[PDB]
Amino acid sequence: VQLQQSGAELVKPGASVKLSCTASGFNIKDTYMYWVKQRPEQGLEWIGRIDPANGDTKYDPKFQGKATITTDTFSNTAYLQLSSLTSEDTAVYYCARKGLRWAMDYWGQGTSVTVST
Amino acid sequence: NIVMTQSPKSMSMSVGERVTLSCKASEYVGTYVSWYQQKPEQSPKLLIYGASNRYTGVPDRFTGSGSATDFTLTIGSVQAEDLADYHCGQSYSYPTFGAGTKLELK
Amino acid sequence: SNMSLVKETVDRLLKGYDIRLRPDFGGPPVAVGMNIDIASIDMVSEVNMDYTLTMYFQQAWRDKRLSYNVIPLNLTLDNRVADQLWVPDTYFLNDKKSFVHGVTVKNRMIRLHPDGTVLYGLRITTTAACMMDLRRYPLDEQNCTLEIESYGYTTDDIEFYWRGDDNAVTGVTKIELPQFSIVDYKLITKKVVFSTGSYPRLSLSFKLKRNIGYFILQTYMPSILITILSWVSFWINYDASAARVALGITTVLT
Amino acid sequence: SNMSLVKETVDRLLKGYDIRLRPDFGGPPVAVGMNIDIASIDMVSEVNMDYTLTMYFQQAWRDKRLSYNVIPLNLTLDNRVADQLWVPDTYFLNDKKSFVHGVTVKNRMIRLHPDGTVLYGLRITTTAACMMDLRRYPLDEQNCTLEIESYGYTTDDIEFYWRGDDNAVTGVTKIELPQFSIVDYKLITKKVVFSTGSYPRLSLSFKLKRNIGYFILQTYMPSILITILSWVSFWINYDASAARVALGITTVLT
Amino acid sequence: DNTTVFTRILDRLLDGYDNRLRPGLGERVTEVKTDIFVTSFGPVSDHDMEYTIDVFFRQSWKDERLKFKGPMTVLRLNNLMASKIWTPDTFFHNGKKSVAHNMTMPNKLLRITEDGTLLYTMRLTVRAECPMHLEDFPMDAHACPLKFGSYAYTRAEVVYEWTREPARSVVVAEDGSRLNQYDLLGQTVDSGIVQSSTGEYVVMTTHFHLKRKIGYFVIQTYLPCIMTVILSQVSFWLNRESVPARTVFGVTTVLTMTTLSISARNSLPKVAYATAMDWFIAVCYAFVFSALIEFATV
Amino acid sequence: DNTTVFTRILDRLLDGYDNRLRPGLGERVTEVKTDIFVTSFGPVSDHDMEYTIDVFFRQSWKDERLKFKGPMTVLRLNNLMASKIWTPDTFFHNGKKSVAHNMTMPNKLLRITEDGTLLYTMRLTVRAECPMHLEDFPMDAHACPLKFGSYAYTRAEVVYEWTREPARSVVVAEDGSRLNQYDLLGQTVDSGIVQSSTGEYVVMTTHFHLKRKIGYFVIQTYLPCIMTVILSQVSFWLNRESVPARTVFGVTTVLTMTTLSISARNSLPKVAYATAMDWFIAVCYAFVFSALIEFATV
Amino acid sequence: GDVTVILNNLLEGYDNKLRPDIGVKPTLIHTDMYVNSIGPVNAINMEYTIDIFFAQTWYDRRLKFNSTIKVLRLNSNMVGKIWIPDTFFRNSKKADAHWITTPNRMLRIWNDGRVLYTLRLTIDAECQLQLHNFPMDEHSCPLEFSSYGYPREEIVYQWKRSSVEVGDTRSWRLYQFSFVGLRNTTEVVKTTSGDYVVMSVYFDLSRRMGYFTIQTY
Ligand SMILES: *[C@@H]1O[C@H](CO)[C@@H](O[C@@H]2O[C@H](CO)[C@@H](O[C@@H]3O[C@H](CO[C@H]4O[C@H](CO[C@H]5O[C@H](CO)[C@@H](O)[C@H](O)[C@@H]5O)[C@@H](O)[C@H](O[C@H]5O[C@H](CO)[C@@H](O)[C@H](O)[C@@H]5O)[C@@H]4O)[C@@H](O)[C@H](O[C@H]4O[C@H](CO)[C@@H](O)[C@H](O)[C@@H]4O[C@H]4O[C@H](CO)[C@@H](O)[C@H](O)[C@@H]4O[C@H]4O[C@H](CO)[C@@H](O)[C@H](O)[C@@H]4O)[C@@H]3O)[C@H](O)[C@H]2NC(C)=O)[C@H](O)[C@H]1NC(C)=O
Ligand SMILES: *[C@@H]1O[C@H](CO)[C@@H](O[C@@H]2O[C@H](CO)[C@@H](O[C@@H]3O[C@H](CO)[C@@H](O)[C@H](O)[C@H]3NC(C)=O)[C@H](O)[C@H]2NC(C)=O)[C@H](O)[C@H]1NC(C)=O
Ligand SMILES: *[C@@H]1O[C@H](CO)[C@@H](O[C@@H]2O[C@H](CO)[C@@H](O[C@@H]3O[C@H](CO)[C@@H](O)[C@H](O)[C@@H]3O)[C@H](O)[C@H]2NC(C)=O)[C@H](O)[C@H]1NC(C)=O
Ligand SMILES: *[C@@H]1O[C@H](CO)[C@@H](O[C@@H]2O[C@H](CO)[C@@H](O[C@@H]3O[C@H](CO)[C@@H](O)[C@H](O)[C@@H]3O)[C@H](O)[C@H]2NC(C)=O)[C@H](O)[C@H]1NC(C)=O
Ligand SMILES: *[C@@H]1O[C@H](CO)[C@@H](O[C@@H]2O[C@H](CO)[C@@H](O)[C@H](O)[C@H]2NC(C)=O)[C@H](O)[C@H]1NC(C)=O
Ligand SMILES: Nc1nnc(-c2cccc(Cl)c2Cl)c(N)n1
Ligand SMILES: *[C@@H]1O[C@H](CO)[C@@H](O)[C@H](O)[C@H]1NC(C)=O
Ligand SMILES: *[C@@H]1O[C@H](CO)[C@@H](O)[C@H](O)[C@H]1NC(C)=O
Repeated sequence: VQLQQSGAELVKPGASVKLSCTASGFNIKDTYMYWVKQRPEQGLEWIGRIDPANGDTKYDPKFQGKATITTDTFSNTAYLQLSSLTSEDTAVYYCARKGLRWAMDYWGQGTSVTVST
Repeated sequence: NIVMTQSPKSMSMSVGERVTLSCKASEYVGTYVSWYQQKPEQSPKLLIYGASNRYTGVPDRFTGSGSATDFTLTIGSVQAEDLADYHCGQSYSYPTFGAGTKLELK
Repeated sequence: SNMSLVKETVDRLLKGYDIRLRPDFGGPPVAVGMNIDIASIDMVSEVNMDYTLTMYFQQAWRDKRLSYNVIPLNLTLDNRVADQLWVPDTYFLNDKKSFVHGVTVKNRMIRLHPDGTVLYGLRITTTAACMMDLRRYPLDEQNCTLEIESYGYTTDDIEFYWRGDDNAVTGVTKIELPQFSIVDYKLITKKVVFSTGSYPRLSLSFKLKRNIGYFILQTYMPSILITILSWVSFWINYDASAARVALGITTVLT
Repeated sequence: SNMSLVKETVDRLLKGYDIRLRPDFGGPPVAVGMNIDIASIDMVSEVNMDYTLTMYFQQAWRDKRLSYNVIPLNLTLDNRVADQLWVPDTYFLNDKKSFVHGVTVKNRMIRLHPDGTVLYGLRITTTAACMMDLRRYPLDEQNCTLEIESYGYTTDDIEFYWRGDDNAVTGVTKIELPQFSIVDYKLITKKVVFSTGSYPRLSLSFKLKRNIGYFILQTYMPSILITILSWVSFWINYDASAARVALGITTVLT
Repeated sequence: DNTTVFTRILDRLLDGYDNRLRPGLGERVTEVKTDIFVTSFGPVSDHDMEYTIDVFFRQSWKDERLKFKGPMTVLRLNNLMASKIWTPDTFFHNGKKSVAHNMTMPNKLLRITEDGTLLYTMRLTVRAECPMHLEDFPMDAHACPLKFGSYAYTRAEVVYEWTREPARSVVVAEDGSRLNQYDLLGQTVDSGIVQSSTGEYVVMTTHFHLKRKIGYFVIQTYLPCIMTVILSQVSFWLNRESVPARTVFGVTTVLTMTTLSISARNSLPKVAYATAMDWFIAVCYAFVFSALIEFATV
Repeated sequence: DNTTVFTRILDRLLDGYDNRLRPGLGERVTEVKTDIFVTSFGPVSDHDMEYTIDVFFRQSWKDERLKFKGPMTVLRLNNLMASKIWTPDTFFHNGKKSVAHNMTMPNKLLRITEDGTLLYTMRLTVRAECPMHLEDFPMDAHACPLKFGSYAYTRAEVVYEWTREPARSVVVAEDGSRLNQYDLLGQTVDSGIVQSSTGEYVVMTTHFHLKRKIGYFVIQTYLPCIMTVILSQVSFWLNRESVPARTVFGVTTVLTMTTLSISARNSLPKVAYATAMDWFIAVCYAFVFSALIEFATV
Repeated sequence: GDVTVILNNLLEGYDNKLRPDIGVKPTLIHTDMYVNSIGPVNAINMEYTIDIFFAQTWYDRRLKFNSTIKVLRLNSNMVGKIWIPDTFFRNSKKADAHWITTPNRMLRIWNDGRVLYTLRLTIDAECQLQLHNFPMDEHSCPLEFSSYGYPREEIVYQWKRSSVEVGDTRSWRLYQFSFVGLRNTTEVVKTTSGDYVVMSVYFDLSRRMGYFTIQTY
């Protein structure tokens, strides 16, 4: 029905950052949850996916190890945590659920991570 | 990893004319290619679930073509709100997206 | 109305009924009239020594319990009522495997007349065993029989007969087997005695005769042809020993 | 006296018996011991890649609900109680067509004990699938199995074990086949994993070496005798060409 | 109200009856009196080592719970009552595929005598295993058995017996000989005990003694074979000058031996050892080949 | 007697339950998550244009009526409750004759999670028609489908979906290949809609891609046929004076071409068009006949 | 819910033994059939296999209701619980419905009491083939059906205009033959039990010549 996320964040390089994506109007266990990033004026890039009912997780072969996805079945929340970040991954991070024919019908509001000194 | 090739990278067209887009699949994807609109400073919005099926709330002018690998999105009379970034993405495998297509008025 | 009337009549009739006990359990034997409409005969097998016969097997007796007078018509009830009414345990002694066809429902009839007569039709395809002398093969006429008999009830509890005399069986003239031809059929009523008691039996029989028009031009002409082909050696001179011996031994080989 | 007693024992028991739930539903898994007494291995077939066999499949577990402390004896109840008792959902993965024998009644056993043990026997015949590597045919030893597994219940609900260890399987050493010879057999316990969960597995397998001598006389004797009669062509003088050509081409066509 | 007394009698009969407890479960044994009447002895298959038989299998036992007293001494009942009443779980030990015919109704009978005796006779075709030693083929004689006991009821619980004398219990009908290739010489009953993993059981054995008819393999194989050895022996009466004649004679003799041997090999069944017909065809070929090599030496 | 709580829970769940109405009848559309696990891909009967396959046909949906609160979070159940609750009536669109294996008990599995999710799996052997285009026989390839969907429930009422990613949904076991003629190259799922007089229906298609193995047909037809063409050809090295040898070689050659031709043609299904093997046999036979008539005019 | 209440009201006082209008009038039954395929037409047994979605619909005043829903769509669970006509195929050597994963049957009930029962069948129908002029021969042979027990006065059958519907006709297993058309007839047949309305559907099957050229000529 509607996916809310946390606000924009300003962090230094080499640190760790944790994004939230809370779901309302439905229950996360019945559908997959996805995390997608979009760079400023480039196309969408898929990070990974988490099965909240089982906890199984899969990652893009260029996001393995860097990005980790977890879930909280109480809060209807999907968490993205990234370990160590360089000075290129400053992009809007979207949270989405699978729709009817495995399409991302409902998306989050977008969270722009920003990097500087 | 399925890679989606979307064409043309940018275009410009006048109001009220046919416009056709294209998304090409390296491997087979049956009917699981979804199209998403993204206005500037807005989240993506799904138009076409699967191959050639309109989503709720979408106008009737939008329509897509389905096949094994060749996927096209066509629009009829184009109004002035269609200036936005249109992306294609598969779901037969782990999901991947194309480069996108940017629509401009001129 | 008519619908409610038929409703209460059928509900009255089936209430207090005992499938276990035949009509007139302590009384005389029950007369069961029998008709058979033969739809198809096929697969008259020489190697397996049987034949597949499809028929609309039909029976007719009287149950005084299933008697009504309020409604003047014949009640063709749905075939699922046959579970809840007594029917005689007629079986075919010489069947090897049989089945009632079950499309779209069980092909079965229950019809109750106002006088108490029941009419219980069924569609059976039966692989009846028909033992065949082949001593005179292929100019042989065969006698296949269908021995119809009740299993449980003795001749003092049930009684069979052919309903309508020689009109009890129909459709024999329309049957066209591939090899044979139905020349004659007979209907026989008699009793058989086993260790457990005496029972009634009705026997339906067919005298199949075989058509020889194939068997001549397939089997008999090549043998006579090879015999003449062997006979031609005598007109060959004795000098051509190789030709004569080759022709003769080729006749032996073929 | 001792009937009114056994009757009330079987009735208080089956009263309030919940077929839907296994023994110790929220408790530890229920152990089930197996025994097989093989009656025959009917036909090992290579055109279809299967083998038909018959066995007395027995299972033994411990249901605490079926406990009685009044009558001191074991009770062989009639086999129609078994549909009112929890029996494990044992299936054979590699069967193609299987049946429990249904003559004179359903060939199935049910037997209770005072401690709560049950013994559930079945005379089953399965057409198990055996893929055979015919690369070294006919001097080859094939290895055909029967994989016993739980369908609905995971390995945290039912444990399988062989009742009697290597003595669990009996009657292997009295099966004579026209084409193979049972060299040995092995009883393997295993745990398989699928998407829905882990489940117990037991395996019964047979090493079927192929009996020799028949195949010698059927093919290797004809092959050698054709090649031997081929070599009299050179003993035949080269002047006579037609006889040599006929001899050689007769070898080739044969 | 003609049948109401009989309905009352049967409802009183089954009131409190449990079909799950054998008559005498905690006191006595159950003595079952068995009888068979073979309406047809079906064809015997030697490739499969099996045979078919159609019988009226008969049983009888005493159940004290089913005593009655009324206007009749025997309640001949329909087949569906047998489900409602305890019956023994007889089965055929060497049965491969047995079918109980139920056309048009279940071919079963039940007779309850007031003293409580039962007689539950059934119609059923049985396909049973007959292990054969086909060494004397086609001059072999088999005693194909028909064993049966009881599933799950040990000798301490159910014991079987014949109702009449054992020599006059398995009765074969006058025209039940559906054998086309075998000749039935006689029946032979026997009774005994087996042991299985569950316990000891009463087994009631029957044996049907068969002798194969040798009247077809004479004309199919032996007469053509013998006539061809004689034809091979005609070569010794020919002069040596007709070398094409004698060699075509010889090669045709070996070739027709190959054809008759492969023809007879499918006639005789799948088997792992040498039979009499195989020895005969081997000797006849050996004589033909010896005639061939003798032609070669001369 | 700790099971009293669970039987109370089950009786509460089935009290007032109506298995005749789909879940969420007047509220939403029933979403059925389907899965298939091929335990063994059966042999492809080329003669009948069908193929056999053994699958653990797995499904899942959500019934809100079957929620519970108990000590255990997943109820693993005896599989006879599946008859007592709603299950979707999935059927195979191209299924010829399939069987749900009932050995020893019904090979069925029912699990009810705390939230009301269901997981109804069944084992069965599907026999589905595979329409083949045998123009390129035996160098041909086929995509044999497996289409299934709901009977009597339209797209607005029952919609099917894959449980996992569609590339990873229909999974084949490692040793589960009973094929001997073909080889299994890959799987291909697809979800679509079929329009009909009664309405729209969801259809999930699965294609199995097969390539025939040429190894046996090289030995059976092509190598004997090439050798026979060479056997025609060595006639021409033979001389013109020995006419009987050359003509008997030719007539024997066309004889073996005829028997090889009908032997090759018996193996294939009867089809109404000429295949590649048929063209090979026809051309090579034309060469045999051309050699014979060239010898004749010589 | 309310659909359960509607059904419990409908089946109350319902006999599945008495057809509708049992002593008032015959029950008109309209029939349609979509042909999923026609299997091989072999002349050795004089038979052909067919695969169809048989459909029947009639009027039954007992299953009449007043509510806001207009069509109730149900499984095969009620196909035993309501009156179904006893249709059977008079020239069927063998025939069975489909039962995997559930009995392939449909039932739908309208506001006016109309019913639509529909099921999937494979029918192994017999037909004689006059094998003269072979293999330039044409055959057009039926799939007959009627009610078993109910005479003309109790069940009367009839065709819809768009009754029979063939499919792609390219996946069909008519190897020797080519489908050229179909036609539907109706007539009354005399039977010993009474008169019966018979419907026939002739599938025109001209044999296609040219295979037997390479085979035999
Ligand atoms: C001689 O002996 C032989 C052997 O003893 C006899 O052959 C037997 O004959 C009987 C009666 O004809 C058959 O019983 C019926 O079978 C059909 C289904 O048949 C198909 O499936 C069989 C396998 O069973 C599968 O389906 C059942 C479904 O219940 C399931 O339980 C089972 O696990 C399995 O999945 C096949 O064996 C069968 O093939 C054979 O039978 C065909 C019969 O027509 C024949 O044509 C074939 O050639 C072949 O021989 C076939 O593929 C069942 O549907 C039917 O059960 C319904 O009807 C009875 C009676 O009314 C009722 O008690 C049941 O409860 C059930 O009714 C429910 O379901 C209906 C579904 O249509 C529904 O309409 C009802 O309203 C009712 O719904 C209620 O209950 C359900 C739960 O059931 C519930 O969910 C609902 O909400 C609602 O409350 C019978 O079981 C035997 O199958 C057959 N056996 C064999 C081996 O052939 C032969 O008849 C004898 N001959 C003579 C002359 O005596
Ligand atoms: C596959 O195996 C199943 C279990 O192993 C069989 O399920 C059995 O089907 C029988 C057929 O109806 C049931 O019999 C019924 O039992 C009840 C008990 O209370 C009686 O009321 C019924 O009258 C009786 N049926 C009849 C016609 O009298 C068994 O109860 C039932 N057992 C279980 C445990 O479910 C399947 O039938 C079998 N399917 C096949 C072989 O196709
Ligand atoms: C095919 O074989 C059957 C099998 O026997 C033949 O049936 C036989 O038919 C004759 C002629 O009716 C019966 O003779 C009758 O015997 C009674 C005895 O009381 C007598 O009263 C009659 O006057 C008549 O002579 C004979 O009994 C009967 N066989 C048996 C075993 O009952 C049949 O005739 C043969 N032919 C055909 C065309 O079916
Ligand atoms: C028939 O085929 C089966 C299938 O391959 C053979 O069974 C396998 O036999 C081996 C050796 O006997 C088993 O190895 C065992 O592995 C366990 C694993 O923990 C180990 O602990 C044991 O010590 C032993 O090494 C293997 O498990 C078993 N099963 C398989 C592979 O599924 C069998 O040997 C073949 N022959 C016969 C006559 O059965
Ligand atoms: C199938 O049966 C229907 C019903 O009889 C036929 O429909 C008729 O078609 C003709 C024209 O061909 C019209 O004149 C009639 O009025 C129609 N009847 C009805 C009741 O609508 C239909 O033609 C038949 N189809 C075939 C091929 O025989
Ligand atoms: N006319 C018509 N009728 N029915 C169908 C149809 C509907 C659902 C499922 C299937 Cl298997 C089919 Cl064939 C169709 N495709 N076309
Ligand atoms: C009922 O059937 C009998 C016999 O066929 C017939 O004589 C009678 O007229 C029928 N009843 C009616 C009302 O037609
Ligand atoms: C019941 O059977 C067991 C196992 O065969 C045996 O040990 C026990 O003695 C039997 N019960 C009685 C009371 O004999």
